[PDB]
Amino acid sequence: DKICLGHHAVSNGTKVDTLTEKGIEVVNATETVEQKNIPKICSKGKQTIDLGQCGLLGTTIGPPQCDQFLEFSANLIIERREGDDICYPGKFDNEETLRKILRKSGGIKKENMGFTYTGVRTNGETSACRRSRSSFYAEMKWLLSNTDNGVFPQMTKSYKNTKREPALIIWGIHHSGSTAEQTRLYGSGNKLITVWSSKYQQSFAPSPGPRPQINGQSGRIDFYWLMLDPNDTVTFSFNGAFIAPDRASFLRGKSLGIQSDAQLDNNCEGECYHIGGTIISNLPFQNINSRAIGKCPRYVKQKSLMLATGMKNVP
Amino acid sequence: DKICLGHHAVSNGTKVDTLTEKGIEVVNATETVEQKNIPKICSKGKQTIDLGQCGLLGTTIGPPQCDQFLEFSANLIIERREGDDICYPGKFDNEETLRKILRKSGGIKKENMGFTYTGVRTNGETSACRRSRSSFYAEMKWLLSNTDNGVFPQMTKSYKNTKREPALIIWGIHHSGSTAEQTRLYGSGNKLITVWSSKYQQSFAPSPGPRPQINGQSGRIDFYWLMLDPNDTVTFSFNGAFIAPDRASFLRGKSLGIQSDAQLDNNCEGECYHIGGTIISNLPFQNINSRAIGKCPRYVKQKSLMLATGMKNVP
Amino acid sequence: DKICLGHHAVSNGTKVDTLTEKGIEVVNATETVEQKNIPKICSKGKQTIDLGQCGLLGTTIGPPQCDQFLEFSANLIIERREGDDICYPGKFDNEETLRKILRKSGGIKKENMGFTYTGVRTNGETSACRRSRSSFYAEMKWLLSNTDNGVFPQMTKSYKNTKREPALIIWGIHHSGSTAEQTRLYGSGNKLITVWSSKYQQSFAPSPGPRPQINGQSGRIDFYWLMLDPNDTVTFSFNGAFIAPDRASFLRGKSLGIQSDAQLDNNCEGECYHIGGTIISNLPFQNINSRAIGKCPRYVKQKSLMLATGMKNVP
Amino acid sequence: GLFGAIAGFIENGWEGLIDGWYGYRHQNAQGEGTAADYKSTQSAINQITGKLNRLIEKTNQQFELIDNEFNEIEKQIGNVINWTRDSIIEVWSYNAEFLVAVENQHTIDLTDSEMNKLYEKVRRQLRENAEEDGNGCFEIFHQCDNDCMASIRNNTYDHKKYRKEAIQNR
Amino acid sequence: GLFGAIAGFIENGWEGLIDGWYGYRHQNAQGEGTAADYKSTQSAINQITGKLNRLIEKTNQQFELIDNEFNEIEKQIGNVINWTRDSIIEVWSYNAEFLVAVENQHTIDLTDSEMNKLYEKVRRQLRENAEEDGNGCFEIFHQCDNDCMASIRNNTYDHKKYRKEAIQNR
Amino acid sequence: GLFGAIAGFIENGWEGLIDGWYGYRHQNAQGEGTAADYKSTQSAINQITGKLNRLIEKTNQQFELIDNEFNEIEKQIGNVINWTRDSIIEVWSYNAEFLVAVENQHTIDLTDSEMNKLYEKVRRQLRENAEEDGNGCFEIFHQCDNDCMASIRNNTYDHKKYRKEAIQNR
Ligand SMILES: *[C@@H]1O[C@H](CO)[C@@H](O)[C@H](O)[C@H]1NC(C)=O
Ligand SMILES: *[C@@H]1O[C@H](CO)[C@@H](O)[C@H](O)[C@H]1NC(C)=O
Ligand SMILES: *[C@@H]1O[C@H](CO)[C@@H](O)[C@H](O)[C@H]1NC(C)=O
Ligand SMILES: *[C@@H]1O[C@H](CO)[C@@H](O)[C@H](O)[C@H]1NC(C)=O
Ligand SMILES: *[C@@H]1O[C@H](CO)[C@@H](O)[C@H](O)[C@H]1NC(C)=O
Ligand SMILES: *[C@@H]1O[C@H](CO)[C@@H](O)[C@H](O)[C@H]1NC(C)=O
Repeated sequence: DKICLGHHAVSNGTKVDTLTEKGIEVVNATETVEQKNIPKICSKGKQTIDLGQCGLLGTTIGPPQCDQFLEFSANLIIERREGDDICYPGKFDNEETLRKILRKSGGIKKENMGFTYTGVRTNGETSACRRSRSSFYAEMKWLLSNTDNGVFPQMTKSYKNTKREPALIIWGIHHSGSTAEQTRLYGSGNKLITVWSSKYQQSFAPSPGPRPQINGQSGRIDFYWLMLDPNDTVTFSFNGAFIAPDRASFLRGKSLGIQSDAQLDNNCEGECYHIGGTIISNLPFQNINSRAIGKCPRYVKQKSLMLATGMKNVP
Repeated sequence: DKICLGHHAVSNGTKVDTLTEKGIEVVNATETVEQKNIPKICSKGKQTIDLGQCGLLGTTIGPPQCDQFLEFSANLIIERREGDDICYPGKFDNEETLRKILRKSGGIKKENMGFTYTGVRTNGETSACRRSRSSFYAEMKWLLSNTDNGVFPQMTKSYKNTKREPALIIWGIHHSGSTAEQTRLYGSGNKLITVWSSKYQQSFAPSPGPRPQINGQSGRIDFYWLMLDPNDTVTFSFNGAFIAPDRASFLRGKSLGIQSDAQLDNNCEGECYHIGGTIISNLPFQNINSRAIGKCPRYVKQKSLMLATGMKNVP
Repeated sequence: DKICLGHHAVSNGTKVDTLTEKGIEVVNATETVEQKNIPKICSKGKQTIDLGQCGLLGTTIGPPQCDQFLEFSANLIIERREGDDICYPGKFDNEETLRKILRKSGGIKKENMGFTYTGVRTNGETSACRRSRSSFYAEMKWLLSNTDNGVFPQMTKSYKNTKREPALIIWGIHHSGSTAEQTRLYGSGNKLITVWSSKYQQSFAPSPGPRPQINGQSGRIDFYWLMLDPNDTVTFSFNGAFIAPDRASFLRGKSLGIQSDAQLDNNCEGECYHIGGTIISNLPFQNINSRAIGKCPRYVKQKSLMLATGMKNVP
Repeated sequence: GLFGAIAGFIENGWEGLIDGWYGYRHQNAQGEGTAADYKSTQSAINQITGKLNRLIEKTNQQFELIDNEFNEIEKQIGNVINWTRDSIIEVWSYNAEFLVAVENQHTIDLTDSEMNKLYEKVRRQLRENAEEDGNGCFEIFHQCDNDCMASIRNNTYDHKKYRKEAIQNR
Repeated sequence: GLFGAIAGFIENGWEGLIDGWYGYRHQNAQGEGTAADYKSTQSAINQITGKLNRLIEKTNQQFELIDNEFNEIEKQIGNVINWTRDSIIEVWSYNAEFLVAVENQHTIDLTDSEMNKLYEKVRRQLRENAEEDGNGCFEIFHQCDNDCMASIRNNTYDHKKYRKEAIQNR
Repeated sequence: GLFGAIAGFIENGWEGLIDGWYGYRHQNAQGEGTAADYKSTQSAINQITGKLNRLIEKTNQQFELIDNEFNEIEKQIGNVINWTRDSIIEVWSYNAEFLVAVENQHTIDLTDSEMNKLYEKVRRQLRENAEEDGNGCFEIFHQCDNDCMASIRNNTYDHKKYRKEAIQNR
């Protein structure tokens, strides 16, 4: 008698959008915008370091919190909110440039710079950096006059990077928390620290006087750093108020620095991290975190972008 | 006998472009690229400040031009071409960083820093900054030796931000236009100004000698500024050649800074500004000004992008 | 009897991609992603300067390598890998900002600054910068004490840019490679160089002591530079350790700076350059060099993007 | 158009038709009349208005000053600004040109579809009773007065009623 | 749809059909049956799966931190970062919305094509032997049992065989 | 294709046809000949050339060096450069892949339209006089020599002339 052509449907339909219309109903449709987070750092078979209380910059100078990482080696570096780079209060200079470097460093090998001193105390320390007893930074030496007010003598120390790779060199300048104290540690007279490679040359003078107390020090030790080319030579002349290095850092290889509040998990694997954890997803977009990093989907503002995987839906 | 199918047309047609062809004729078509400007700043029911001659940075230190705005309060800040931040010639340091801050500040409340001095003139002033009689910056104090050549005494002044919000602190350094004059105002001997918070620490020394005359001063007063965290403390030690603050600024809330040549109008409303005035338009693109700001359409190079709102046109 | 409709084909087909499918076969298809380089700098009827050994920054101060370019004039400036800006070892400050300026400068006219000196040697020179005999930078004067250890006298030199265009001013600071030598050339006592316009004001002090030998100098001469607004005036006071200018540079007009390893060719013309040479192509994309410059196609990661210029291909 | 109807098999459209977008033109016993179709016109307009709903608004994306009109920002950072601002303006300009070129292609192909869509559902109303001219006209074997015309347009037409005289008039 | 088949000349699709995407529904000597077409269903699914092959993966484009969550980077550079990061997020968000809007338009128009494609090749199988209903149904002049139905679907049907009784049943 | 003509209802295209893009293949009293259509070929080529007019040029968008090949720019600013340059290259690469994927989809669907467009206007020339084969062939009831073939292709053909013998040859 007759035959009839048509298509399928269910009245459990899904809404999508087009060039032409907002909210067309279709058979099947899928989310392209991953919004499901893993609140873990999915770290399986990636050498993963968790700095926790250790500041990333702290691995280079060695406050107590960092003694486990002075030579850390990792593909994946996890910086923590609690993590803090120093002990005697102070800042690093272009700290964030230096962080970006270390985050990609693969970790750091320490190498001796081979300074040694004469007619100065070398052993200067602080209850700020206690290990068991007033201590100081691992990698640094706190040079002081032999006696209170004794005159710290003009001095030079030089270090040639004879290695194939550039040497990370740090040094500090010591803002005694009173010009009184400056002179107790170093002797009176203006203090000067000049530093220079082939290419770099900077003066530093301490600015003694009282900052606020922090870990119980009104004084301050600001770190300065450069990246010594091979066969190049850093020279330190100084008068006092100088925090010497003891070791250079050399970068190990390649790694990735992430900032995260999420716990480790060596059970799961994953390619994409953010403050809140790991994004695992094959979807082309995500709305989880615009600041995520690793191998990620393009972040988009949209909560949802439904892509049609079936025809128009007609009950 | 018969029936016939077809579509409409007029020979007043409009040209559009496609993937396939340049200048197809169609029935109706619309401009998507707004090029009609409003040469006004459409300011209705937005708290709007017109700095006119007042420099935006000038609201923080208070040259005469700015006396009406020392505590300005606004959602919409209009910087003018004529507007000028100082009176005794000088620059602000990272002036533009500081502008970007203030442009979004919602205005500024001034709070007393509570310095007072002894054995220095405090009252130092200049025909450069006249109100009625040689005056100086509102918010600043020009500290001078008691007598010509008298020795300005070493001095410290400290201010703790005890407020919940960060304090904007400014200070100046005074390049006397001759080492002769430096010493007349401050006394001879090298002059030093060091400033420090927990985290900041900088030295400044004047570089006396003659600049070009500007508002009739060969000398120069460069301003430096920091943003004092709460419970943090700025300390100023100085020798002379120091322009003290008197008040800190606190940011009020949220606002928007615009640069404009266009007059105000509280009759119209509008969301998008540029040098030439306000863009009001629902069109997705604009070719008026790539540097416009507010809530705007995407700027595009194209003068015109005609979108088809009707079928192909056949006479 | 009958008639039959259909389309053409060949079984030498070309693969393309679509929204729907990866590797559909079609009749004709074209590459949109130019990957064919010209390993030449296609320079026809463009005033082209090849700095070769001359450093671009070197045109402003005039080491030997650069004597042919002290007043260079060009639409197209070719910086070479071998090219080196100095002779007595040192760096320029914000060297790259200064390069970006000069790369677009159209070349430079030199104008006399009209300094002349008394009670100083002016003639100070170096085997580092030899022309025929120990010489120095073309545009600079190496001011020295009249006698070894003689006291270089405090001094000021001032230059007003009376021209319609801003004057490029350079000066140097001389890191003698021993405080011994500093004092041999300039006399003992701390050396100071302050420089200032209406708007600029900076101090420089030498940091004597031994760098590594370079072109046979353990010492160092770092250049500093500013762009003097017209009717503005640079003032140099100095004590010694100062390398004066002799000439200002004025920018000529518009040009384009390119970095290239490719030889010149005034036979071909071309609009788009990179390290490896010239891209000539009407294709909308290229995969040759993401750092190419001139008038170029959008660089894309893809090796190949085949666009269909014929129907689906069916044998 | 891809549907080859507008400026294709239809010679062209009728400058008279001020009533709607697609219409009917008849020749019968009575003479002539030309009249607009609401459904095909309304479907095209629903979908043209639907594209302007998508575009005519703006996303909340607001920007603040990162350079200064009156007083030029430092040169190093400023080049990066300029270059980033130039790369973004280059990209939005491609994005707008191509959105509008794609919207213009699909706008035309869509109206061309609604031309063809009306023609086909009229062709189906007359299953046996008429045969296609080829200039977008239906030649009816049976005579069709203004009441018979109003029924194809009013879409009440009964093929069963006229199939008798039309089919046998092969 | 542009092909005006799905929610167009076909009144609508059949909630029963759990077997495939497009199908056949018959009424004959024997009564009724409704059965799924593998070819039209498979062509649509090949091409929907083909779009998800394009999108469901990611390009190798990995990013590192240029600002700091815990401890705010300098303000000058930081504004440029924020503004560049904002201009990129504004652009990927347009790019995704429009990709998906274009993919949704072509996904629908593609299924609408495969509806029409089945209808037309069935219409051609019955060259003279049946004439179009207009609700997407073919009225056959000749009677067509389940063996005759299975031959149109099984696509073995011989028009030559039934043209005899059907054509003369004008 | 969306029009289901190329590699669809047309089994396939003819490797012989070196004369144009779409053509005619006839079988009659006289034997055989295969000949190219200029109009369908020219419409496809007009529109393929029209896409290459759009793309094959470049916008005036010229760039200068913001980093240095020989001598690495400062690290803080340099990261921002790299990241901004990477985000732009990621975006132009999506934009090109998707432009070309969209241009390839519409290029194919456009040629598929011009295949279908020729077939339909030939079908209309023969209003009653022939009935569709279904492999993209028209079976003519009346015999049609090379002069009758040249008239369908030459598009001078008179349906009125052969309707007499063809229609009655139902
Ligand atoms: C460094 O110097 C050594 C000898 O001192 C030389 O042979 C070598 O090639 C140089 N290495 C690098 C990495 O420049
Ligand atoms: C600042 O200090 C007060 C007491 O001096 C303390 O209670 C408060 O929580 C601190 N406020 C901020 C904003 O850190
Ligand atoms: C500079 O000064 C002259 C007179 O000294 C003046 O007439 C001129 O307009 C000024 N030029 C510029 C370029 O500002
Ligand atoms: C950038 O272009 C502007 C106009 O938008 C021009 O006035 C300025 O000189 C350029 N700025 C820099 C810093 O290159
Ligand atoms: C940029 O936005 C961030 C959040 O991504 C905000 O916390 C910060 O204050 C802004 N940074 C700058 C430097 O403007
Ligand atoms: C950026 O990538 C370049 C190559 O384009 C590489 O040589 C360089 O190390 C990177 N630069 C910075 C400053 O991270």
